[PDB]
Amino acid sequence: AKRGRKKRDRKHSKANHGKRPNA
Amino acid sequence: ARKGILGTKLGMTQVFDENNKVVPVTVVKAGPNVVTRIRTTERDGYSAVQLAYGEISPRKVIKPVAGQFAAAGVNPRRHVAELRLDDEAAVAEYEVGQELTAEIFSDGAYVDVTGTSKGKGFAGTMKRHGFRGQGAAHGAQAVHRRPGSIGGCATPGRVFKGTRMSGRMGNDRVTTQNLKVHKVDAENGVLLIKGAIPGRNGGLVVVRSAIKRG
Amino acid sequence: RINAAARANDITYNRLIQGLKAAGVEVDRKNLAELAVSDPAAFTALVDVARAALPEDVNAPS
Amino acid sequence: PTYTPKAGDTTRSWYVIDASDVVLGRLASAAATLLRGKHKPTFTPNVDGGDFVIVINADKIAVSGDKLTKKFAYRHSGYPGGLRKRTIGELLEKHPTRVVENAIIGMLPHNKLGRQIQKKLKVYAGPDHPHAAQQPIPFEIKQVAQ
Amino acid sequence: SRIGKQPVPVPSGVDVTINGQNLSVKGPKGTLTLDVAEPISVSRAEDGAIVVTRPDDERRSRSLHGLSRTLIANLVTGVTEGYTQKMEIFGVGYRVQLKGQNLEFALGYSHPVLIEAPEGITFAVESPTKFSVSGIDKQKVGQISAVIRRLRRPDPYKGKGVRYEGEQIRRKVGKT
Amino acid sequence: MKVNPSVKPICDKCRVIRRHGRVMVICSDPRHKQRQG
RNA sequence: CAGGAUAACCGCUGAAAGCAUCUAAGCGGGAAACCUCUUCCAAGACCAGGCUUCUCACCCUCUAGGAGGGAUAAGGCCCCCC
RNA sequence: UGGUUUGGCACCUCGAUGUCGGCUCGUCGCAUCCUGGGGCUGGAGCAGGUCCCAAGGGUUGGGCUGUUCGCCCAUUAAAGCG
RNA sequence: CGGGGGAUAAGCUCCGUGCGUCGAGAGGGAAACAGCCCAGAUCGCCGGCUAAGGCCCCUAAGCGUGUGCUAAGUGGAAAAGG
Ligand SMILES: [Mg+2]
Ligand SMILES: [Mg+2]
Ligand SMILES: [Mg+2]
Ligand SMILES: [Mg+2]
Ligand SMILES: [Mg+2]
Ligand SMILES: [Mg+2]
Ligand SMILES: [Mg+2]
Ligand SMILES: [Mg+2]
Ligand SMILES: [Mg+2]
Ligand SMILES: [Mg+2]
Ligand SMILES: [Mg+2]
Ligand SMILES: [Mg+2]
Ligand SMILES: [Mg+2]
Ligand SMILES: [Mg+2]
Ligand SMILES: [Mg+2]
Ligand SMILES: [Mg+2]
Ligand SMILES: [Mg+2]
Ligand SMILES: [Mg+2]
Ligand SMILES: [Mg+2]
Ligand SMILES: [Mg+2]
Ligand SMILES: [Mg+2]
Ligand SMILES: [Mg+2]
Ligand SMILES: [Mg+2]
Ligand SMILES: [Mg+2]
Ligand SMILES: [Mg+2]
Ligand SMILES: [Mg+2]
Ligand SMILES: [Mg+2]
Ligand SMILES: [Mg+2]
Ligand SMILES: [Mg+2]
Ligand SMILES: [Mg+2]
Ligand SMILES: [Mg+2]
Ligand SMILES: [Mg+2]
Ligand SMILES: [Mg+2]
Ligand SMILES: [Mg+2]
Ligand SMILES: [Mg+2]
Ligand SMILES: [Mg+2]
Ligand SMILES: [Mg+2]
Ligand SMILES: [Mg+2]
Ligand SMILES: [Zn+2]
Repeated sequence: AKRGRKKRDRKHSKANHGKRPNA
Repeated sequence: ARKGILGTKLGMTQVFDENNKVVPVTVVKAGPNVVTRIRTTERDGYSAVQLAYGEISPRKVIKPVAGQFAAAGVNPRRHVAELRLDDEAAVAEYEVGQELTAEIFSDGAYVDVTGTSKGKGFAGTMKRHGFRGQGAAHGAQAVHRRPGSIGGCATPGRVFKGTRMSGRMGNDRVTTQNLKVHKVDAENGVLLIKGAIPGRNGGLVVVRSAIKRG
Repeated sequence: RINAAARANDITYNRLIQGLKAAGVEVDRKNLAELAVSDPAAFTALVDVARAALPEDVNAPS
Repeated sequence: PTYTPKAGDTTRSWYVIDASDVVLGRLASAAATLLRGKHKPTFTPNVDGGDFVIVINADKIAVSGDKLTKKFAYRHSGYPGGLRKRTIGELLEKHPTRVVENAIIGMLPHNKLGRQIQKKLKVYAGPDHPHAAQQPIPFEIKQVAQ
Repeated sequence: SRIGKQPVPVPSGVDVTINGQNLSVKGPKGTLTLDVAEPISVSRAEDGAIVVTRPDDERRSRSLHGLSRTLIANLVTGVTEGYTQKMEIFGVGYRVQLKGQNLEFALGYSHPVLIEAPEGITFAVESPTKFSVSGIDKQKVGQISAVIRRLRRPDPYKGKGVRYEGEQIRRKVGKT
Repeated sequence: MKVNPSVKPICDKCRVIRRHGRVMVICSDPRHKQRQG
């Protein structure tokens, strides 16, 4: 749902290089 | 523009129309009044006129009010109110010291009434707000007249400020509009208004020219 | 505090520090701050020295 | 030890800024920095060191883009379903100073230091002001080349 | 561009004055004002013509050059001659008549419909089925013409309503 | 006012224009007239 | 009721692009939707609003820097019949 | 696209998360039942089919099954979906 | 990283990896966020130099310099297709 899309999309911040725990 | 006059509620009585009809009316004693102050734009920021009413012994009133009335140039009175106008031409009509009577109105002209409601005291929900109770038998547990469910569960989890529930009622200003006027008596200076108006016997009431349709 | 003083004296903090480094003066930020609150004339003299010591063009590829 | 401000060493001053054909962001930034006193070399976070400011001719504020109708200022009274909205055009039409006051308020810390600070600002709509008896000093927004 | 290249001619019996960006023209029919867009400058030729020039060939300049030229031509021709439009009404039991500055229509509704005449225009009627409107500003003329036209809904069956001089409406026949 | 995500010049007499960010085609035949959205 | 600005839609003048086009410059119409217009609350709105009238004066103490205590005017409160 | 039915994962709660309908009482979204404004029709007109904008207000009373669901009896504009 | 079971679904499960981390790990970075980036805490110092990220104000540092694109708040949510 909306909840799921947010965290996966928020992982694409250049700060974390794209790899984060828990997708 | 919008005429006004003070008065007092007296009671109820019947009057029969020329067409052989029946219409209950209220008797209002719009006693003579005086003008003590006028409000102008460059002085205050609005347009209105100040009135006074009531007969009081000089020793009753307090010294600052007595001094204000003396400076105005009239004898002391009991109550004071004002009528808010909308232009300067209208206020130009009124002058300090002028006397107004009930004649100003004419029969067949709709007006408005202002006053205070009765004193009902603290009351239950079903009475104050017209809730609907529940079954008085077939398995009650002393919930005959209490409302019941009040809100949601954990979402959001409050009482939604503004909910309708128990509390005191009455004792506040109430107004009614476009009331017909039946007859005017000059010698007695009393009004006959069709219908019922708010207030109590021997209370305070102010009547104004109709806005909605007048 | 140093940034405020330099901006008041019409020069940026980064350029001030660059000029100090070029001139080779090793005094510390606390000393600059105390001197500025105490001796505006000395602060102005130091700022002028730094500006003189600054290179020609800050944009040069050197 | 490092210098600290004493009981009565602080001194204030009067400033006036015009708002004729200027950009709201720059005006707000300048006002905020002046309020905080960052320019003064006697800055200390714990005690205010701000300076008075006067803003004139708010109605002439210029805003770029289509923000005249696509930017909205929201607020809510508190009862359910009470969220009503207004547009910047109507806001300027009715209350010229509200936009600038809100902008400056948002441009400052929200703690009680800033709550006290916001007392330091007076904003007007017309080109005049009854505060001429205190001789305010004109000010101009400028950039330091580097 | 292509349409803005040609200078606008100026007749002898018209006065033209220029004050910076603003431009006003005085003629027998009256006078009017104008403000011009800042990207484009305007110059007057000594040979009784107006020349409009663009500083650069970008999109906005290319668009505004022709607009300014055509607008100047339209306003000069209007102040010289003016503008008029004729109207006709088709149907049975449809009438129109003139009452002073006001004009009323009878399209068959239960109640009559009246239209007020704003400033700068006049209404002329020569026949109960045909009339005309006159004015100086083409934009006002067109606005008032459209307002008058939109009084009645389109009728592709009987053609009842108001139609322009050379305007032909599609008609379809309903068998039932 | 056929509203579909995609529009086409159904017949030769259809012409395409752009308005306020939304592109639609106008034609003499109303059936041929539609807008996207 | 009436007024103001709007969504869907209907438009006038118009090049880019010799034509055409409700548009990129401009100007218009268009609803129980939005803003005033109806009733009520409301200056603890800390920018703590505005117009008026009333009194604008008697002492002591610590040490004279202010503060504290006592005695008063305008007014208010307590008790009493409702 | 929605996570609202039937489904798959066992990650928070077995020194406790008390359970379907009904009664009373709300609040919210629009994928619109009427009330409102438009357009296209294999639109004579009444009346119909479809699409677009729009969430201010209302949305009955009874018979049958505990029922949810469902069928039926009489009007109104409707007896809306969550 | 290379694989099986699965609907090429899961924050699912089962393997292999001189593989990293957490588990048994403070600081700084991404608003908050153990498993991501830099970096391994003997103690004191009102001292200097830097990685990751930043330099309009909140909040320390550039409303930096030179050459080009943007009319969409695209910047600051996604596909067939037009
Ligand atoms: Mg994965
Ligand atoms: Mg009742
Ligand atoms: Mg009962
Ligand atoms: Mg009991
Ligand atoms: Mg009981
Ligand atoms: Mg298709
Ligand atoms: Mg065209
Ligand atoms: Mg056209
Ligand atoms: Mg106050
Ligand atoms: Mg007393
Ligand atoms: Mg578990
Ligand atoms: Mg657990
Ligand atoms: Mg547990
Ligand atoms: Mg238990
Ligand atoms: Mg429970
Ligand atoms: Mg239960
Ligand atoms: Mg919809
Ligand atoms: Mg309809
Ligand atoms: Mg249809
Ligand atoms: Mg709806
Ligand atoms: Mg409503
Ligand atoms: Mg049964
Ligand atoms: Mg893998
Ligand atoms: Mg796999
Ligand atoms: Mg597991
Ligand atoms: Mg394993
Ligand atoms: Mg470790
Ligand atoms: Mg850690
Ligand atoms: Mg951390
Ligand atoms: Mg160590
Ligand atoms: Mg360094
Ligand atoms: Mg780096
Ligand atoms: Mg700083
Ligand atoms: Mg910049
Ligand atoms: Mg460039
Ligand atoms: Mg975005
Ligand atoms: Mg895409
Ligand atoms: Mg394609
Ligand atoms: Zn076509």
